[PDB]
Amino acid sequence: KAQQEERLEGINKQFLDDPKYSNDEDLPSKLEAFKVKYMEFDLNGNGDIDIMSLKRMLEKLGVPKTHLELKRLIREVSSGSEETFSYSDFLRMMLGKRSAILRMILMYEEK
Ligand SMILES: [Ca+2]
Repeated sequence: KAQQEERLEGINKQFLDDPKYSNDEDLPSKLEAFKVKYMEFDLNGNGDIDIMSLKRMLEKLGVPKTHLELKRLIREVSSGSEETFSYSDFLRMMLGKRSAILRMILMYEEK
């Protein structure tokens, strides 16, 4: 919805002021594209990907992980609980070295 998107945009703006990313000339464009994609996931009423949803996706992609294993994984990359993969967690994971820009083709789907 519109509110869900403004929230993510709010987080993007948050990231557009964070120094650890000011050095990326594509950050603005990346954030818009990651926002769109994130909007496609099965999110909870709080706008996050809960661990159960994450487990389902990883199993469907052929890379199964146990509940505990994902908690342990999420805990190390998240700023929130080990039971949620938030949009910001999503961003921190995806962003970084401009060479990581190539990873974005994983989202590409021909129309
Ligand atoms: Ca979390």
